[PDB]
Amino acid sequence: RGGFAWDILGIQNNKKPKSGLYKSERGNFDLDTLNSTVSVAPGTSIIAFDVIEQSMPIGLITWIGWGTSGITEFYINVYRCVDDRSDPELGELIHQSENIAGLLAGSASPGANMAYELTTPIEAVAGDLLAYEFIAVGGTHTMRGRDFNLPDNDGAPIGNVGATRSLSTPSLPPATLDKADVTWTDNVPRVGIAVDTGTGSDHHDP
Amino acid sequence: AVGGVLGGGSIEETIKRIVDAIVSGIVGVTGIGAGISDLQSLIEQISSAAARGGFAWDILGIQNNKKPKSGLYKSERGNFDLDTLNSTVSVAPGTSIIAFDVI
Amino acid sequence: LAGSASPGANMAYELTTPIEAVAGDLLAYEFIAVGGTHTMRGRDFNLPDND
Amino acid sequence: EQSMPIGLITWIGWGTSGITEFYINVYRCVDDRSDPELGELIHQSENIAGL
Repeated sequence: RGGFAWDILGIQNNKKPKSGLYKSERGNFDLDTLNSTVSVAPGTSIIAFDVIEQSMPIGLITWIGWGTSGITEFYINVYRCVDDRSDPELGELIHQSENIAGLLAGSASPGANMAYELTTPIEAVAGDLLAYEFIAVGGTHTMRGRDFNLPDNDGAPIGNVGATRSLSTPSLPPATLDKADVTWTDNVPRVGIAVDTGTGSDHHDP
Repeated sequence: AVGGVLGGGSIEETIKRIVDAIVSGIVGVTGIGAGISDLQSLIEQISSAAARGGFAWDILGIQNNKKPKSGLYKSERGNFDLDTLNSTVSVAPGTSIIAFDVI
Repeated sequence: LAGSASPGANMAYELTTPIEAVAGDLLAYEFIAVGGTHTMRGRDFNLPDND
Repeated sequence: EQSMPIGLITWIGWGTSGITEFYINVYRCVDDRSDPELGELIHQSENIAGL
């Protein structure tokens, strides 16, 4: 019975369509709460926090958006956060993308589904607070999101449901980010994460 | 020639009964003709499944893996998610208000 | 309680001793006040009563 | 999300004129896109019009 209990905890392909149409896609939030939009204007970047509920190899990041014009050197960055408010660091870098500017689509309010396969997966454990960063140069891209009207928090590990950085150097993300060099924010993009494009990749021990 | 123990007529019957009983508890069907190689093999399979039951219980004991959309504190849960908030209700004199939740 | 009337402030209450909630338990949280009208963020559902 | 015996199906709705029959059907879907098939019929209801 313990062996079967451990196998049920290893099902990755049991996530509801409201969270992402792929079998294994999680959201930072679900598609059913979408309300309005956020935009990636050069010299600023939008940061979305999430907590990994179940350990997984993250292999496919996804979002809904529009604005496949003016862009060169679009980048995704991922970093792993400090568990405590009081610490002067916010988090340590885990992933840099290559330039993904060619992957982008969409020209109207319904947007387009778009995706990024990590050329090697990232191992995230249960309870891990990740931060997803979106960066672009030339024009501005747009992402479906939530007008997430909330008060800033003075005690919890993260000050508000996302953040934004006034970044100077889009070609080079810091190895580390501080509590000080980032600003807490309400309007956040939906960020999706999946194991891979297809059914399978549930672990089943021999 | 040596008299047995625990029901065995001989020490050969005693040891065979002990080994056959352990293997019959692991495999579930009562049987005979087990060896000490079965004893090691089948105890290694239980030990592995039991250790995985321990790891399963550890995962079910994580309190600290709730998304910030449910509350910014790493343990917070709540009766609704923050991304479905709309409008308000007022706690006011003479009429208290009740929120239900399931744990 | 939070010293503003803007659209939100974060309020918190540590129990002097925890309460032992159990899986599948159904709990009710009641809120009471005197001398004013505390406004809580919530949801209006437009939901019918179930019998 | 979790294995269960499905036993009761719910909705919130309105409409009670003209309708001579209502049917709910349940299908088990193929776990892939690129094959020709959507899914296999699990369940056909009796006429649900009384509900």
